[PDB]
Order: sequence, then C-alpha cells, then structure tokens
Amino acid sequence: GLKQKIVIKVAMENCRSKAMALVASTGGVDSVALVGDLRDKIEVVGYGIDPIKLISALRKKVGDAELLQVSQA
Amino acid sequence: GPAPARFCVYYDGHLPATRVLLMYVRIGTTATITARGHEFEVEAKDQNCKVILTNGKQAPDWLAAEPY
Repeated sequence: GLKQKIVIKVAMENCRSKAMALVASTGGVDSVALVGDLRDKIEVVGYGIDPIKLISALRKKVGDAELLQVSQA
Repeated sequence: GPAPARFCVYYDGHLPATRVLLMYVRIGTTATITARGHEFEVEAKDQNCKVILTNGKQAPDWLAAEPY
C-alpha cells in the first residue's frame, strides 16, 4: 500500500555488513542504506514492512537497535 | 541450485579490503545512492548488477555493485 521509510540506529562496531544483509532479507524491503556520520544508522525503504519484527531480529542477531523514524513517506 | 539474487549491493571501491558499503537495492527497483557528497539514481536491472544510472549516463568508475 503505502511506501515506508524506517530509520534504525544500530550498535555495530562485519557487524555493519551483517546488520545490512539481515535488513535486506526482511519482507517488503526495496532498499537499505547506511547513513549518519558514524554510519551507525540504517535507512529502509519499501512496502508492508513490519518494524516490530525487524527491530527484534536486529536485537536478536546483531545488537541493540532502536527506531529513530517511521514515516509513510 | 541457489535462487536468483534478489538485490544489487553497491560499493564505493572495487577491492574487498578497502571498499565502502553503500546500499542494497532490490532487483527490479530504482533507488538514490548518496556517495562522495553526491546523489546517483541507479536501476538494479538484473543479477549481473551492472551499475546503471536511470538517466542513461555513465556512472563514476568507483561505483561498483554485485548480486546478493
């Protein structure tokens, strides 16, 4: 339906690559970019993405992750 | 045998030990990459993951992609 943008800050100090591939492999994702000065944030764009499941998988497999933004932009 | 790649993965650089990871783009979609302070709108066309600007022009030599 509506195009999403989701930004997640992830603690990933290999860890960046892992985090990015997990996000790419999530349902509904069209793109995944590293953003921020420290390249410690992930911007996800797509449709019908479930942010709750996405945050728990990141926390499960990679490290602490928190939602910075969710916008149906 | 493996499924066809679903994404093209873009890098600034061609060498695994030094390249910088930029973005994953779903094959069949277009996305805007930000790199070296500029924007590049790419089309991830297929599993060969040629770097393709949506305006038909030549992309910079340093922009590389491979299938995931």
